[PDB]
Amino acid sequence: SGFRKMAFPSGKVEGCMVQVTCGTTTLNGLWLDDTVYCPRHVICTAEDMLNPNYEDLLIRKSNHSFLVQAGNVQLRVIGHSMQNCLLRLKVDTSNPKTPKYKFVRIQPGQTFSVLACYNGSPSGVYQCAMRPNHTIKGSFLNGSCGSVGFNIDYDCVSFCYMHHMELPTGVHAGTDLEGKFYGPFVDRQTAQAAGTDTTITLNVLAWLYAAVINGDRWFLNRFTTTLNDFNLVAMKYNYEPLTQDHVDILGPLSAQTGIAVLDMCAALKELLQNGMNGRTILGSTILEDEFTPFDVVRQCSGVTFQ
Amino acid sequence: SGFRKMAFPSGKVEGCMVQVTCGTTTLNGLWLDDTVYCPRHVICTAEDMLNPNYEDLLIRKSNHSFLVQAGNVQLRVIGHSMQNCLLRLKVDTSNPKTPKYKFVRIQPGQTFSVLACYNGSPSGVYQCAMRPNHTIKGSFLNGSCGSVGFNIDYDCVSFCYMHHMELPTGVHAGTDLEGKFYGPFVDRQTAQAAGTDTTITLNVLAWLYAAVINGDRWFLNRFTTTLNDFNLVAMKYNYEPLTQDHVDILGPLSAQTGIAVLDMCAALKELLQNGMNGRTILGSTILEDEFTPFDVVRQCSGVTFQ
Ligand SMILES: *[C@@H](CC(=O)OCC)[C@H](C[C@@H]1CCNC1=O)NC(=O)[C@H](Cc1ccccc1)NC(=O)[C@H](CC(=O)OC(C)(C)C)NC(=O)OCc1ccccc1
Ligand SMILES: *[C@@H](CC(=O)OCC)[C@H](C[C@@H]1CCNC1=O)NC(=O)[C@H](Cc1ccccc1)NC(=O)[C@H](CC(=O)OC(C)(C)C)NC(=O)OCc1ccccc1
Repeated sequence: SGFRKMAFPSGKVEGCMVQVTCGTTTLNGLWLDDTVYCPRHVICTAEDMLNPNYEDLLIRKSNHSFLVQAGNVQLRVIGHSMQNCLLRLKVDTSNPKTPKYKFVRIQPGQTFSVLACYNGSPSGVYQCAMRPNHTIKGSFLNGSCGSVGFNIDYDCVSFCYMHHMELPTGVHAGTDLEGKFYGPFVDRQTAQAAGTDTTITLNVLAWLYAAVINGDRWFLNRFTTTLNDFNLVAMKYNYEPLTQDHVDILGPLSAQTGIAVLDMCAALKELLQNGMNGRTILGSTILEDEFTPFDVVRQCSGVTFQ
Repeated sequence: SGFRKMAFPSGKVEGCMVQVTCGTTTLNGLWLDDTVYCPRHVICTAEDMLNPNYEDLLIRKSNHSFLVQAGNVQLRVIGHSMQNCLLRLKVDTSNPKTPKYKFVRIQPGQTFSVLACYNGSPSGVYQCAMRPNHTIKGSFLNGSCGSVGFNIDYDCVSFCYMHHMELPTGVHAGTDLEGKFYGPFVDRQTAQAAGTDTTITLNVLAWLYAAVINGDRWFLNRFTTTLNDFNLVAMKYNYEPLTQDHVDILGPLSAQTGIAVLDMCAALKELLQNGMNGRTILGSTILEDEFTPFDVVRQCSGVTFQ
């Protein structure tokens, strides 16, 4: 037993990280087959980060403007294109370590692992959720751009995030691997602020199931709720409204614990209203919202500690 | 910025995981050079887990009693020895993916990354602290034995933990890579309980420095304390006593933030006494004790957000 924020093993992603340099700007890139992906802001001039015109900046570059390094090996750039907010650099060598991979756009509430990288060298790995306001609560310093987020299914890597910026609340913004931003953000240093966030109701509920699977029932109650009555309380506490789809997603967890979803919702409504009374749930004093139902099924025993 | 429980990138360790089978018992092993390490309890008979005599069980085995699998490749066992609570199986092939590595015994309070594995296939990675009571708060199911804990320095892997058991509180026990248990535990299913735990004072303090580096000062106060007066409060709240060595270790963090350690101790004494008043510190409502000063320096900016 136990319950931890668990990241995917990062080795298949480590073998894909390189360093990309244009002038005196260096950041991370992702090398799959004969292509290296990286934030287009690598081509920004030091005094024009406010209003860069990337089409105009990019046409002024050649293939040899870009320096790509994999460990100690220089990879020769032989073609380049811009795709939304990324660059695609074609190189002379196909990555021998390219895993099976897909590019996916993840959805708010879903989680992924981040491989924080600096100068093309991986330094750490942690799990993040895509927030409802399309930011992540990551941990990134200068040099971290081009670090990627991913999930692994069987032996296929689903890349879903490349890192681009930090906003003033200390939260993080970036794109999928087609270069489209998550959220309304743009890759320029003009003032921008994350919209107000919301708590991910489906995940809080999934995590309550985890706590039960793992043997704790203290927070349950004799009550039930309608979906609509629940959502009135949810709006009050800045929780996302719960939908029938969310209820259907909780099906398997519900089945495993013998707890109907709306009974679990009633339990959660009581927690919101009354607090936790100095008690913890899976070691936590707050209601945790960064584990999906998928994450709970992946980590917990298939057998409830009854 | 941001602050996350961050694990080391796990790729160098992934390339070392294998499956080891004796009869109908399968668990994980670690393959370095021409040796595979695994818990000796892989040789336990199904009806004798209470009182196994391992010397007696082991002499009844041959090299071909053990089946070692790396991915789809059978590795032939050609020698075996017991070392404390582990087995060392000599195999026909040296691991081509063996990284630079060391075996280290870590000390209570220190942290490491765990690569949870099942049937020789890595499934997840998370950070753990060695608790003062010599257990870890991990996340492990049946099949997880032989999963390892490690740190990485430059490109050297310091292996420090192999997993062996779960105790009744849902916490975890195991050995270093010489096979000596952390704590008073033994590898038999006879009743055993973790000693009462203590909060890791040095880490709580390191994490308060992190919160300051990252720009928050709300919890500071105008006061100072003596080491001895601090420890009277620490005993009250079940915190480890703070030592001059711990104060000297906080030197660099202290220097970076301009906060004397004993002023930070006074701040912490006020937090223990008064609570947090509904406020959070680096997103947390509890005083977190699983980040070392090393972990904070590794993750935070070298420049304080003043
Ligand atoms: C990665 C790029 C890199 O490798 O290092 C850059 C030298 C870096 C990652 C962040 C740095 C700290 N932690 C991170 O997650 N990205 C950037 O620095 C990114 C570069 C950029 C983006 C677009 C065009 C050109 C260059 N810039 C930002 O993240 C800035 C950071 C910042 O705080 O800048 C100000 C000093 C506030 C201007 N973020 C940003 O511009 O947010 C929009 C904004 C601007 C002004 C006021 C409010 C909000
Ligand atoms: C890994 C071995 C494996 O790959 O699966 C085993 C089939 C496994 C890891 C734990 C399982 C659940 N989560 C884990 O972290 N290890 C064990 O199962 C280990 C096997 C063992 C150890 C020593 C000799 C022979 C076999 N056994 C334990 O961890 C047991 C678990 C348990 O709860 O057993 C009882 C049902 C309580 C007997 N732990 C244990 O024996 O703790 C001591 C104890 C015994 C009796 C009362 C209180 C405490």
